[PDB]
Amino acid sequence: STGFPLELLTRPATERLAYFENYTVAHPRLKEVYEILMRTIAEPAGASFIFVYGASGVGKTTLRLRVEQKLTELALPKLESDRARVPVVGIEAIAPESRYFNWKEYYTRALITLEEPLIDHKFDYGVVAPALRRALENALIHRHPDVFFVDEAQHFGKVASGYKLQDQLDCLKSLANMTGILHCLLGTYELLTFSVDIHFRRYCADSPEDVQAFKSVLLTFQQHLPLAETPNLVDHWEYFYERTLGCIGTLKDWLKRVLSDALDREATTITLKDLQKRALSVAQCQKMFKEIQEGERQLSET
Amino acid sequence: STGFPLELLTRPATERLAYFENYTVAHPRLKEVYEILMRTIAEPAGASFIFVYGASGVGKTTLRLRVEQKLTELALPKLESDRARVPVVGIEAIAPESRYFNWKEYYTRALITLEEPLIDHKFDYGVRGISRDNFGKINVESKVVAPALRRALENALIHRHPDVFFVDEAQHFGKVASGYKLQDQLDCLKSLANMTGILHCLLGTYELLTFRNLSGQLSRRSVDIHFRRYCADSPEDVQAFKSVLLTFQQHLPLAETPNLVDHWEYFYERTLGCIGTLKDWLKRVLSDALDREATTITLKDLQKRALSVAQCQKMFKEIQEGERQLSETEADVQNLRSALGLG
Amino acid sequence: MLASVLETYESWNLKKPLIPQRSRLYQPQPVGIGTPYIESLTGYITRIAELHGVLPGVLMTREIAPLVNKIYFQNGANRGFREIFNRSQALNGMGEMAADLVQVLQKLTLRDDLRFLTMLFWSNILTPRNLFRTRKAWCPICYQERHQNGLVVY
Ligand SMILES: Nc1ncnc2c1ncn2[C@@H]1O[C@H](COP(=O)(O)OP(=O)(O)OP(=O)(O)O)[C@@H](O)[C@H]1O
Ligand SMILES: Nc1ncnc2c1ncn2[C@@H]1O[C@H](COP(=O)(O)OP(=O)(O)OP(=O)(O)O)[C@@H](O)[C@H]1O
Ligand SMILES: [Mg+2]
Ligand SMILES: [Mg+2]
Ligand SMILES: [Zn+2]
Repeated sequence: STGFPLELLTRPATERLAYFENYTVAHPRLKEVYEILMRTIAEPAGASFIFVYGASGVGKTTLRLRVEQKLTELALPKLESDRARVPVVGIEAIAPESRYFNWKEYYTRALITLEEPLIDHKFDYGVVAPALRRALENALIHRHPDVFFVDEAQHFGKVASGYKLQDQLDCLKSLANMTGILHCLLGTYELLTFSVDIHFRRYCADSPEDVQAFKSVLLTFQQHLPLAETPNLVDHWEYFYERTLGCIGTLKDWLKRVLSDALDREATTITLKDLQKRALSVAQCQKMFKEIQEGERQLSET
Repeated sequence: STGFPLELLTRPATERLAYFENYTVAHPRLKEVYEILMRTIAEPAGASFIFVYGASGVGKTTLRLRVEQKLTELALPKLESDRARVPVVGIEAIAPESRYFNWKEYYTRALITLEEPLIDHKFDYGVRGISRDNFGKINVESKVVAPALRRALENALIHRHPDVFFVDEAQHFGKVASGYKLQDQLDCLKSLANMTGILHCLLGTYELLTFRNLSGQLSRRSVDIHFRRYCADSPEDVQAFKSVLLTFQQHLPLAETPNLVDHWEYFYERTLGCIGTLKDWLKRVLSDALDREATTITLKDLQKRALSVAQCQKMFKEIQEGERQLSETEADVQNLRSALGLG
Repeated sequence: MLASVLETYESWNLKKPLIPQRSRLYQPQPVGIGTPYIESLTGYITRIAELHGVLPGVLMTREIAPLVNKIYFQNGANRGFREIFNRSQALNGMGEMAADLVQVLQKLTLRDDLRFLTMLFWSNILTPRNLFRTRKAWCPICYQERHQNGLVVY
């Protein structure tokens, strides 16, 4: 059914929290971006970069998980005979402690996530970490991943140099050129500081269709909330958009905070003050809106 | 009675001083901040940072100790049932001798604090250098490079999975030289908290406010709690301060109880409403009285161990420069609503 | 300014499926299958070590020696396995060391045709007297032709 199971009420509160924490709503933007990404992955058109943007809270990471699972289950019939054929590899970029992005650490973490043995015993067979670089190139050629996801790709820009900001990506460019591995760099709007471009747009209040979609996802969130009495939430859609700006990801964790607080008190419904207790700060939303406005203005070029 | 035990009067002065120093009073601000911090720690919801702002002496460290003890006592049956589990881990940021913050020292000290107070539970971090020793004390070679230490810390934190990572005096993260940005020093902690899924709670003074809102991601994956002091314009916090003063007065181990409520203006003037600073002041005056074998507390006794006007003025300047910036009003909501066109 | 329809939506159920266990090392197809020019097992070990960026001795000592269940295999993985290099002529042979190396490489690589690279098929028809060299023999023209044409060297 479209609603949450009614048998979880007798179950302990931890079970209800675990059930709600794993519910991933398929809003139209998420599935549209998923279809675009799947179409790009299936036929790359000779491209080697699938840059994807979106302010924090759009749902990029869950989109990555969905694409990972879908590609793994799509390949599943053919890995029974073919081994060393990991379908998709997804890693998260490291924020450098120094002023410049570290590429040795990136190479070693990419090798670790591929379960490549003997990383400490690599050799260079005739740049940063040539041995690790060649090892990662060979691992990508032979393991043959369909896509190489790099979440938090905005940390690649930590170089503090205009003449090196674009050149910091030469390592990934050369690694994708000579191994033929699709690199899908998921990042926030900082990634626009620099190839297929995908936009994970939020639900801007100017367009009524986005308002309708936000109310739809809000209603389907309220339906799946495990309380004895279904809490009315669509009435304060204006409030739920003020502290969220239209991102379906931070709405989910806001509702998670409120639901956990309700369950810990053995409550039965959600009121306005419950949401106010675990709402985002007034200044936090202002900073988020400033950053998203800068990103939208950067991407507004036609 | 609610006052101090009577046989403590016959006890030596050391026992009375220990009883007073071990006495923690509950006041509305501390209780409210403790409840908020506990409810945020029990469920983070993707949050990577908790910012517990507060003045100097409002009780930001006693609150951390109380939260840590409560979490440990809550998880103790689970610790007994399941090994390789730490409820809460907490370190304090170090002001660097050089002009830039030392991340290698942070990683190595977090690893030491996380792993040393554990039985020899054999765990292999994915780094060559770091390993346990015969005595159980963890060892890190000076040759070990800092990202390797960070990877080992991630593996250890994933294995142990504490409920919260406390970083006290986190305002020292801002000690960055040259042309570094205070953003660049928060993604490192942000990334460490993200890959491990560990809630990093940062406690600091009003100079930690430079980390408040740097980027949209750092501002979305972070919540803030204000350990507000007791003001003087509002009658309510004035009455609460009077109640705290009365509670301290009843628990002062002396023959005849002094009347501390009358000198409330003097106590507020040299403490700025902070309960902790008042506690140290009263402890100083009490120890002086016991050293003189006194039976009362006079105004001169408090003036002897008071705080000079310049110190309080610097305190109050910084306190205003923090509270004005941390203040939220209806205008901060109205302009946000009008920015989205929601008005 | 009419009323839209408050649709609901569906979940995604983000749970990764279960895949068969991957081979620890790579799975390069042997060169010469079905051809009188089949590759040797020792050459296969060398090639698979080159693909992994590690020296063949390191790969054998740190990944092949532990898997075997012989005393001189476990004890030789911390001292330099000179025993297996001074007697490497029997790795492509018809004997027990060849069979054990084939089995351990099969377990590491999840392959089914590694026994063709040796002479285990001719165990009961061929004798090991004067059958195998002690020294490596190569055709330099073969190496040059394979490298120039872009094919793999084996
Ligand atoms: N559509 C969704 N439905 C349900 N939960 C979601 C959805 N999108 C995100 N989440 C939840 O949000 C968390 C992951 O962060 P989220 O996807 O919101 O951020 P992101 O903006 O994609 O990532 P980041 O800010 O790190 O770049 C998880 O707890 C996940 O369950
Ligand atoms: N509620 C309280 N009841 C009793 N004593 C308290 C209370 N809060 C603080 N104190 C005492 O005040 C002293 C200093 O307070 P504390 O160290 O907690 O301050 P802080 O706000 O963390 O400041 P700092 O920035 O200096 O660390 C200690 O002796 C502590 O025991
Ligand atoms: Mg993410
Ligand atoms: Mg402190
Ligand atoms: Zn030849």
